[PDB]
Amino acid sequence: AFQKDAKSSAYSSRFQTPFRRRREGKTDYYQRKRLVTQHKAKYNTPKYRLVVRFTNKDIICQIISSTITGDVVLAAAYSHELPRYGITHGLTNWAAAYATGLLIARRTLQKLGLDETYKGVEEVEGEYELTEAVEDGPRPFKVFLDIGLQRTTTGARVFGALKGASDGGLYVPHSENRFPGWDFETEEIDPELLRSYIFGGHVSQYMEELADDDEERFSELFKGYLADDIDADSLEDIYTSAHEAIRADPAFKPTEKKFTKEQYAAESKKYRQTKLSKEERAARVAAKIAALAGQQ
Amino acid sequence: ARRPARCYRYQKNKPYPKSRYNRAVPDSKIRIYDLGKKKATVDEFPLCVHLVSNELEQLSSEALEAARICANKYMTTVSGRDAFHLRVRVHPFHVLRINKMLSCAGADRLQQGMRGAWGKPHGLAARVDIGQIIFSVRTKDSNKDVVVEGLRRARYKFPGQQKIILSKKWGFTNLDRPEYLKKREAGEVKDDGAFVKFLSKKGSLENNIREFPEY
Amino acid sequence: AKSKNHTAHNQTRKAHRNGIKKPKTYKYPSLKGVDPKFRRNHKHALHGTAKALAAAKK
Amino acid sequence: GKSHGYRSRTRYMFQRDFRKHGAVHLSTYLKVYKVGDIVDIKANGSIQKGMPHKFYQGKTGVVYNVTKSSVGVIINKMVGNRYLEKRLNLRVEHIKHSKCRQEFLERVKANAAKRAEAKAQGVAVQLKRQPAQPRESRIVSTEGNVPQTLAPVPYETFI
Amino acid sequence: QNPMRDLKIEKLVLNISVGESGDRLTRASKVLEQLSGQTPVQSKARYTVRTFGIRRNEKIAVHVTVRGPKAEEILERGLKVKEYQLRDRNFSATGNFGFGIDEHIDLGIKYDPSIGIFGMDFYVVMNRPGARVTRRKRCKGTVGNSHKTTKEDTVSWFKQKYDADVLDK
RNA sequence: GGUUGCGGCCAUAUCUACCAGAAAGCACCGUUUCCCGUCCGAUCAACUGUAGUUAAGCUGGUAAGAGCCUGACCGAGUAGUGUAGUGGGUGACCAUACGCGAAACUCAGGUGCUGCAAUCU
RNA sequence: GAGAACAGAAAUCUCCAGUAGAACAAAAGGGUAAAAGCCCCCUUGAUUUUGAUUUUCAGUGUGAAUACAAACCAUGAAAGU
RNA sequence: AAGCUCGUAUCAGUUUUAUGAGGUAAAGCGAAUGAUUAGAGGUUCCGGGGUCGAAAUGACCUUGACCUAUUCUCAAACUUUAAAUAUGUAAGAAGUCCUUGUUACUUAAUUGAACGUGGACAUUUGAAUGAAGAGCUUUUAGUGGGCCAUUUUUGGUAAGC
Ligand SMILES: [K+]
Ligand SMILES: [Mg+2]
Ligand SMILES: [Mg+2]
Ligand SMILES: [Mg+2]
Ligand SMILES: [Mg+2]
Ligand SMILES: [Mg+2]
Ligand SMILES: [Mg+2]
Ligand SMILES: [Mg+2]
Ligand SMILES: [Mg+2]
Ligand SMILES: [Mg+2]
Ligand SMILES: [Mg+2]
Ligand SMILES: [Mg+2]
Ligand SMILES: [Mg+2]
Ligand SMILES: [Mg+2]
Repeated sequence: AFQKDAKSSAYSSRFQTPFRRRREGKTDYYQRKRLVTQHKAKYNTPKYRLVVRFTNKDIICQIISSTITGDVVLAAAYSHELPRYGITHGLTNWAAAYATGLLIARRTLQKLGLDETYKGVEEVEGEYELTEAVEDGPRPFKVFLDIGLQRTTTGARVFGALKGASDGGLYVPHSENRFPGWDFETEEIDPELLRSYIFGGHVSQYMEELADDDEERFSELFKGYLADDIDADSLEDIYTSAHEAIRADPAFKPTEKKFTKEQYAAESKKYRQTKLSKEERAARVAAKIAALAGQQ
Repeated sequence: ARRPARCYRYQKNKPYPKSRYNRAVPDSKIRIYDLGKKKATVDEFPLCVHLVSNELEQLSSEALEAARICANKYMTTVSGRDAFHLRVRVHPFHVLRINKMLSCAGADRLQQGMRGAWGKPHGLAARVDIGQIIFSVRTKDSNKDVVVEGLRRARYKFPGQQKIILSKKWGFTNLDRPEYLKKREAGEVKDDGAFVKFLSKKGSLENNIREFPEY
Repeated sequence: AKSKNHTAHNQTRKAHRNGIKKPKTYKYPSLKGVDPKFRRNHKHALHGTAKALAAAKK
Repeated sequence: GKSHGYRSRTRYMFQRDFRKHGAVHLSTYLKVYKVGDIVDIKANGSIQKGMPHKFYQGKTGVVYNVTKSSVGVIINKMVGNRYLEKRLNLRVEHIKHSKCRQEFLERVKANAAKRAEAKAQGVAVQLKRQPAQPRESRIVSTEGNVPQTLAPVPYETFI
Repeated sequence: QNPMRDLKIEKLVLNISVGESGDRLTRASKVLEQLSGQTPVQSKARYTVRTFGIRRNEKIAVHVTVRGPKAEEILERGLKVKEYQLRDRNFSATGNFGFGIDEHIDLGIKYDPSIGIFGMDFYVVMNRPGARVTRRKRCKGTVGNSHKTTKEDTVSWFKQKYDADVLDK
């Protein structure tokens, strides 16, 4: 190609490829080693990661342990399941992150039989507190936050999901200086601002501001709120009822899966180019050579 | 005051090249390795004759230069300056060392004997194996006797045994003469410089069309 | 007056005169380098096992 | 003067297996080592902590201690005319589970199975391994394989 | 026939590389801060070569990066200085382009002897939507060949917009 | 079978140039009140999922493609080497005997496989 | 490499390529790429207690180093270190 | 030298089988580093010059470099590859598996860890060959100038160095 594209044979030969998930830019292996590596004097104890990822339009919350063959998911919770609990808009905001953390916490505790014990913070007030072990009883299920490549900032939705999982009764070691409301100038967090974020107060205040200001912007954003008759002041009770429903039934009813996997595969196979055989490659080479009766 | 070559005939030492650990090595006596009609195409000079070592020994750069000069002079004055391409195919990369005990009888007073005897760079030599080609020369088949005699004259400048071998290759290529002729008539050989390039059945068909229009 | 500097000459012969002896493995190796937390708990566990087996003799 | 440091003459020993530099893959840390496990020692030059001395590179030992990030390995070192017990504290990046006994373990399992089948069927065991035996007689056919006569070739140069 | 391969200005960088690091550097910083409308950043030297008195880490230049409508406005203001004429050589092979002006005072507020007179360096980085693929943290990728900005496409865009022209090749 | 999250092995996965991609996902993408970070809302943060697009990313296919991987009575039982002789040779070195046995080279084939969870025309 | 006033072959800015061809106090070798390098933020684990271990080795000392234990701390959201 | 504890016995300057470790011989250099010969195709932007060109580099030539594909030859302190010899470990009853007791360790958790109680498995009890047996201890002599041969090998022109 150019004088620097189509790299030299020696460069290609001596190039060492990174791990595939490093090439893809998806796995920080430096962080993963420290997240996954277990104290050798426990010999089987899986280290459980609360893996929180944010795609556009969805929040993924998994609880993952590591094996040689690959990571194993104990429980998973997605923000696209929040419509079942009564959240249909802002499925990637801070309140949805908190809801998904609460959902994964409740679902995992139910799966482990630790739902009745370790109820968590049912009365949410935005206070910083960890899940405490019960006297003469099993210790709380301990997981470690895995933000992946997401940057650690004060107010991040990943720490929203952390707060949700911790309030749900999972013991997730954490500090409070990354929550919204943490006063960087002092040593304490603003619990009312944290609770506001938990219940979507920032979004509702934006809705009211945009209403009292130019209205075509409030018809472009929050259009679904207008079409669903969701006023700004209803967000707090929407998220409250969502938390109650999550605690009531965090049992992961899956989707009905219409067009079953065989039909899925059959339909996907039509738009799938298949590799040519060596006979076909030789035939194409012969065709290209014979195309020069003279020279082009 | 150069030491006689018998002192450095044999490959007694490990290879001792000029490097970051020598930095003080004299220049080789032979600086020109390709001479005669070195621009001639592969087709011009089909015959190849080799002066080939029959010993594992060292050839000094002085001996290499003397033999190159002798062979070139004979072949030039007999067949013409441009009737051949002579290539010296051994390079004097091994540095010879000398521990200097020079003069001034009474040297036991100002000399340390064998203490700290590591020598300084004295000269250069090529390390040659049995069967290793020392000289190669391509020419026309009509110049075979002249080229053989030139190599035979150069043979006197070297220690040890050398042989004159008429190669079965075409010139300086690694192809037997029938095989090179076959590739040439098939059109898969192109003159690049004094050497050629060969068409391979690998690589992109676009480039294999652009070069070697044998299609 | 310089002398010889070093040689391993005859050293393997001397070693093999009384032979290279394998290190006489024992059952129950020593617990010298074992983690002290593990050793503390091991002592308590072994004491408990001894008491239980003492009461078990009926 | 002479130089015998801890990592003297380790230039190639502790190198990173060309085109296999960089981070250690997670299976190394996901392996589980128990007291009594047999491990081969091969230092990873990229992990400078818990590294074995060069003498133990390629030695196989038994784990006697398990710590947070490392194991203790028992080696028998030839010192003088006898063996001395050495106890190394090696991080898990420098050791791997030895396969020096897996053949014996599967042989034990297969021998148990063969003995069970023998005592359920009849009387024959043949449980010991045997060295490669001399070949039995065989009849070699010439149908389509008539012997082709070769002769030593004359000398030529082909240079 | 191109949905969203719409060439647009990624950014505009205004650069004043002063030989010194004192009051002249502060004045140049004020110059390219006043029109940029934002605080600029001073760039340190890395070498000590000659004739400049530049030492390692001396803060000898000052630059400012502007995007969006302000970048377009400043670009138009400097193209008015260049009389909406550029050289083909000014267009990089990667699809960016730049020019240099002296006498910065010809736009906006006048000479201001308390501030002095400086020259400036306009460089416009052009991209298409989807350049974030190159700049983001997670799943960083390389823009495809067809989506890559080219000198020809930037020249065509620059003469279509701004009604400008280029000079002989 | 496609896709996403987390992965295992870490090029058969990389690289170069083109072509294609339904559904969903992913993505680019829209916005700056709030938390947050910037010279620069480009990155990072937050908000919307609404205005738009498969252009790019991504995925797959193509290439007498580069690299890489595998195999070979391919080169080569060659180079080298353990052992032996009161073998040859002035020597340099070499041959033979009983064993072990490469690399380059050539040719052929191949171009990710796969775990857990979720999802999908 | 392609671009941008003075600005040239070397000053600053931009993009592209870039397996490390740089840097990591010093000799050299090894090691290292979302780092071990560069920049920034917080710090004193350069701390306390007394043992075991590896190298040199007599399996003495000394130096250096390894992995723990029992504390007290630093950092980070955290796993950890 | 004195013995001692045992001898239904143990081990071994050996082979085999299985499984590791190595970076020397060789090999390689149109593979990285460093050397190195030549021609060819492009940068006349090449470092510029010669020569004209009125003057440009404007056109040639050039030597030098750079880029591209080739080419000859090399490395104790180079290297992708990579032997032979030598070398670690294993080849059982202190073994394999099964049931369940202790703990202040560990686990979300009888989760595990280690140690136990109980239970099944002798012709080849789990490759070969050998075994004037194996194991153990005390105490003391002399010695602590060496040299030679084959092979590997360093300094040296070399040496009965
Ligand atoms: K001769
Ligand atoms: Mg991190
Ligand atoms: Mg020597
Ligand atoms: Mg002595
Ligand atoms: Mg190695
Ligand atoms: Mg934006
Ligand atoms: Mg973002
Ligand atoms: Mg497309
Ligand atoms: Mg290919
Ligand atoms: Mg004999
Ligand atoms: Mg870092
Ligand atoms: Mg010391
Ligand atoms: Mg070595
Ligand atoms: Mg060699």
